[PDB]
Amino acid sequence: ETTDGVYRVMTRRLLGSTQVGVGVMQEGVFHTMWHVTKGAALRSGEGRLDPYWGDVKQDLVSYCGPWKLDAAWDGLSEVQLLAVPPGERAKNIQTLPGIFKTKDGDIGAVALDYPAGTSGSPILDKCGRVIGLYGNGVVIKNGSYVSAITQGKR
Amino acid sequence: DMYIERAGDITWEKDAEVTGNSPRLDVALDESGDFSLVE
Ligand SMILES: CCC(=O)N[C@@H](CCCCN)C(=O)N[C@@H](CCCCN)C(=O)NCCCCCNC(=N)N
Repeated sequence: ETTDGVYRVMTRRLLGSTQVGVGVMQEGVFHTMWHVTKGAALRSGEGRLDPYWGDVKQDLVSYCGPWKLDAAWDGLSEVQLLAVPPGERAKNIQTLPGIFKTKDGDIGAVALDYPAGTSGSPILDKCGRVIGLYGNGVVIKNGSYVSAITQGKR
Repeated sequence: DMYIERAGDITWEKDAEVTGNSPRLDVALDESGDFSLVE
């Protein structure tokens, strides 16, 4: 299957079937975070998806083609995490991003806490465009989790 | 060996639950792709 949409990334190497992450199929390319697959090939039914581009520092990887997602947070509006937790139905969570301030610029960040296997879930703007992927972040003084809105370059 | 399974369309949900705050955080990104808090 190559239909656009959000997909679970599963493995049967561990006990039972384990969800290690999530990703986005768009324009024939599968997008997820590097730490989910570590750059390894993927199976899609009887087909094979080979890695095409990846970068550990960005924590991103694309399959079958170059990175296609290029929408960006507008810095003002609420967004929605389309969270796909392990063993649970996809659900939209609306939030106003905060900001990661870095020496190389600012990026949006979402203060939402989900299981590790939710890594790669897409964050969307009000037009439904994917502005980044969830799952690379920091733990705050409160112990809470905050994920960068991680977007590639098209 | 990993495989993918479709989980839905990518669409905005009109009546989604709304939660989460909006912290402004000084962070650093290292060569391994890990973010750290700068304090
Ligand atoms: C589970 C511990 C944790 O939050 N790790 C952080 C990284 C902190 C780095 C500090 N220098 C993280 O972002 N992990 C990534 C994997 C490493 C990505 C590496 N590029 C992860 O499993 N994300 C999915 C959501 C996990 C939510 C955890 N929630 C709490 N810790 N309360």
